[PDB]
Order: sequence, then structure tokens, then C-alpha cells
Amino acid sequence: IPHGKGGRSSVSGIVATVFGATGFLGRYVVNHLGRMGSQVIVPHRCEPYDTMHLRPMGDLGQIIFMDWNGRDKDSIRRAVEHSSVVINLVGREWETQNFDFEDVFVKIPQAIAQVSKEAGVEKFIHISHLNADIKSSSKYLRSKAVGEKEVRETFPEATIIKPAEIFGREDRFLNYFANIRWFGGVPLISLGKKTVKQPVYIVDVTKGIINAIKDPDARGKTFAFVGPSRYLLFDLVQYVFAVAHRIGRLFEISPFEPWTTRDKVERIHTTDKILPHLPGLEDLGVEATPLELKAIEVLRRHRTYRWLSSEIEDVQPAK
Amino acid sequence: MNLMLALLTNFTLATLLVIIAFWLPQLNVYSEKTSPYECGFDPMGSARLPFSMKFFLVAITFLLFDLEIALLLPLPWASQTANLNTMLTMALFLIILLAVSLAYEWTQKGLE
Ligand SMILES: NC(=O)c1ccc[n+]([C@@H]2O[C@H](COP(=O)([O-])OP(=O)(O)OC[C@H]3O[C@@H](n4cnc5c(N)ncnc54)[C@H](OP(=O)(O)O)[C@@H]3O)[C@@H](O)[C@H]2O)c1
Repeated sequence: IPHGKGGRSSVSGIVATVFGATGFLGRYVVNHLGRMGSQVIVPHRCEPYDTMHLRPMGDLGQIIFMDWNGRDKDSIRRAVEHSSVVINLVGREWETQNFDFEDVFVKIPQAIAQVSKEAGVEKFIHISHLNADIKSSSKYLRSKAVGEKEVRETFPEATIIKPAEIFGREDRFLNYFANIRWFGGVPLISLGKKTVKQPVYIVDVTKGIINAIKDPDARGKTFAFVGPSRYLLFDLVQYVFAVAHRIGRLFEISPFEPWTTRDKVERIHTTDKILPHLPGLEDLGVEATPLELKAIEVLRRHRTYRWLSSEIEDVQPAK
Repeated sequence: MNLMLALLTNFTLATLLVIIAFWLPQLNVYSEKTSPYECGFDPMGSARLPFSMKFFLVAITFLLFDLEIALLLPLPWASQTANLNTMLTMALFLIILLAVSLAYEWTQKGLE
């Protein structure tokens, strides 16, 4: 039962759990539950010290850590037994040399869609992506739209989420560009046609969850996440060079965490804007955020001072 | 022919060792945030380097005392001669031409 005011050292009655919640997204959600009060049980896989930069997030005795593997059907059953809502961000990019990647969107999201359903969680949640379509594409982008089919079977109440290409602070989406000091910028694939997607700013997505986290009355009913206006141009790859003015790694260095001459190059140009009829955002709102204004912050390079940026974009068309 | 073998040997250990220190963890997978937090403990510091003179003269002031102690250098080869008086009478001139050039300026060093 909620008490007092939402500042910190308060209650607000919801427990949670957030699986994953180390890399870019999960760190940035829990930080919004280390404020309005919670009990956020964040487990994590292998990382003893990479989770510390998190701890000054909940006040005291709020967030609490466990250890788990995730192919053991017990490790997901020992935590969740006491919970209210449980969201799931788990999963990643490239196929691991260990995890074969095929069912880690299939077996894992179900492996935690095991006793969670049984044990009496509620308002269980999962992630989708705006561009994943069960027609043939894309080797990584596929197996994600299987969860929308395969996993939705279990837990008839989900409110599974479908956002766009997101740009954060430390994010890897818009940062693959501008790391491209290289033989030259070569768009994908050397064509200025279908860029770009709906680049929503990471706050609005992470403010969506906690707006549905007790919504009420969204369960089973899936939503998708609007971008800003409107579609976008090729200039986005020029815009990068317009302003830029041209966990558990190792001790020394790794062996392979590449640019992946594979799905990576073709996952970024898959575009496929999709069904509007999903509610999907202002209903869960109220949030929408632009690009032109919020892309200076995340981009700071070797001038570090000059900006003087006047150049904008129409939409662009198909708009 | 073995000198250059003893020089490019030396640099190539040094010009190696930069990369195996600077570069090797430089591509490591740690965080390394781009935030403008660097340039320690004088956070911003926006100015030109102003001209500050008594910094300057201590350049010039040396450069001239420098020259003649190249002129002064071939004494110990010149101590072997025929008529030597043209040495002692002459050798001792440069020095006193050096030491004079002090005494004048010595009225004003300022804070050196
Ligand atoms: N919504 C979007 O815009 C978007 C964009 C790209 C990708 N995604 C997908 O949506 C989620 C966003 O992930 P992210 O942005 O935070 O990047 P991320 O690097 O994939 O973060 C995932 C974290 O969980 C770990 N992990 C990987 N597989 C795991 C597993 N089976 N079980 C437990 N932990 C696992 C990863 O390594 P450790 O195991 O060492 O912790 C990493 O620490 C991911 O599922 C991602 O594949 C979403």
C-alpha cells in the first residue's frame, strides 16, 4: 500500500524484479525504481564488480542482488516467488561462442515464463522490436518475432512492448556511427534510400514501463512505441558528421566482439515501419521526444566546444 | 658501419614500447566515457597564454653567452703550438669579453 510521497525512502507498494539489468537498458530502468520506491530484486549473471556502479540507486535495503544462470529451471524459481510485476529485457546481439542464440529468445524468455506464471506473478512483461516480422528477415531480427508468437501462448496477460530504434547515452545504436572513422562512411548498402527508423529517446521508453508498471488495465494488450516526427532521411548519417565535426571484458583485450559482418550491417537497414493501429504510446503516455535537440548531448567530439548547428530535416517523405 | 645498427636498435625498442603500453588496453572493452570531465583540477581554463617577459629574456640572455663558449671550445687543441704568447694574450680576451658582457646587464636582471 503506497505511503507518503514518492521522493525516496518511501514504499509505493510495488515489488518488482528485473532480469538482465546490467547493460544499457536495464541499468536505465532500475534507476527509475530507485526513486519512487520499490523492492527491485535485480539478479545478474556472471558479474561481481560490474554491478556496483548501480548501487547508489535505491536508498537503503531496496535493491537486492542474487546470482543465477538461467538454463537452470531453479534459479528463476528461487527469486520470483515473492513478486508483484516482473518485466524482462533479457537477450542481446551477436550469437555467442557458447550460447547458440537460437532459443535464447525462445527458451530463456520461456524459462522465466516458467513458474513465474505458475507461482503467481502478475503483469508479467516482455520486449519486442518494431521491425521484427516473421517473414524472412533478419537472422537476428528473426527468433525475436517468434517470442511474440511462441511465448505469448503462456501468460495470456502480457502487454508485451514494441519500441523502435532507440538512442540513449551509452547506447550502441546511434553510436555505431561516428565510431566509423575508417576508410570512409559507407551507408547501408551504399544507398540513401530507406533511412531512417523511428528514433525515440531512451527516456520515453523507460518512462513507458513504469507508466504501465501499475497502469492499470493493460494486461494481454500489447503496445508499440511511436517515434518522433516523422520517418527520417539519409541526412541522419550526415547529421552524425554534421555536429560531430568529423561489462566483464578482460584485463588486456577480448578476442571477438566485432562489427559482425553478418546481420549487424543488414539489421540497421531493414526498415519496415509497421502497423499504426497499436495504441501504442500516447495512451501509455504522455511522452514523445524529438531528435534534432537531443542529439548534441550524446555527441561530444574533439572540438568539445563549438556547435553553431543550424541544419534540420523535413521529415523526410513517405511521410 | 655499426653505429646505425646501434641507434635504430635503440629507438625500435622504444617506438615499439609505446604501442604495447598506450595502444594495447586502449582498444580494451572497458567503459571510457567521453564526458568532458578530463583536464584535471583547473576545470575550464579559457585564455591565451599571455606574454610574460622575465620568462622571455632568460631565453635570449643564454643564447648569447652560449655562442662564444663554442668560440672558446678549441683551447685544449690550441695549447699545442709554435708561438704561444699570441694564445695567452688572446685566449684571455674572450673570457673577459664574456665576463664584461655580464657586468653591464647585471645592473638589471629583474626577477630572473
Ligand atoms: N529495445 C531496443 O531498442 C533494443 C535494441 C537492441 C537490442 N535489444 C534487445 O533488448 C534488450 C536490450 O538489451 P541491451 O540494450 O541492454 O544490450 P545487451 O548488451 O544485450 O544487455 C544484456 C545484458 O544481459 C546479459 N545477457 C546476455 N544474455 C543473457 C542471458 N541469457 N541471460 C542473462 N543475461 C544475459 C548480457 O551479458 P551478461 O550475461 O554477462 O550479463 C548483458 O549483460 C536485449 O534483449 C536486446 O537483445 C533491444
